[PDB]
This record gives sequence, structure tokens and C-alpha cells, in this order.
Amino acid sequence: CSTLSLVRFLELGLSVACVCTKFPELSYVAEGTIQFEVQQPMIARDGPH
Amino acid sequence: PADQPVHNYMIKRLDRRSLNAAFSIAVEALGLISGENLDGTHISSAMRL
Repeated sequence: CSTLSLVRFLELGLSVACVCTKFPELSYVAEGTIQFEVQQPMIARDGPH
Repeated sequence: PADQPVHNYMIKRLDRRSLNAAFSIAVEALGLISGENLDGTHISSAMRL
């Protein structure tokens, strides 16, 4: 016979790239947008803006 | 000569019909209701209501 050596995702190395969080109701609330912005830094230049 | 109290006899038939109506439910909102996986906070969420 032949076994099936299963693999776990978290135990891989790639897992460090993305963060995985279990959101259960996504399939329902995905009907619209979520639309969060992030940021941008800005240097304080001299002279009046 | 007198008269006798007459009477009649009537036979009636039962005519059969039937009505029907229907609705549906969305696959996204199926497991949100009966699904007992939601442990601590989604059981009293707003989308479940």
C-alpha cells in the first residue's frame, strides 16, 4: 500500500510571509467593501504650507 | 285524506384543490444560523440577529 504524508501549512516556512486569521462570517459580510486605508508619513518642510 | 311529512335526500361531492407557496435562503447565511462553531462573540453579533 501507500500512505499519504500530510503537510501542515503553519509548520512550513512560507507562513512567515502572511498573517492568517480565522474570520468565520466573511462569506456573508463580503457582499460589500471594507475599505480601510493605512498611512503615509510626511516631512515638515520649512516655509508655510 | 291527510298528508304525510315528505323529505328528500341529497348527495354531494368533495372537489379537491391545493395551494402552494415558497421562499428560499442564501448559502452565505445558512451556516451563520445553525452552525455551532461560533464560540464566544459571533453568537451575539449583529449580522446573526
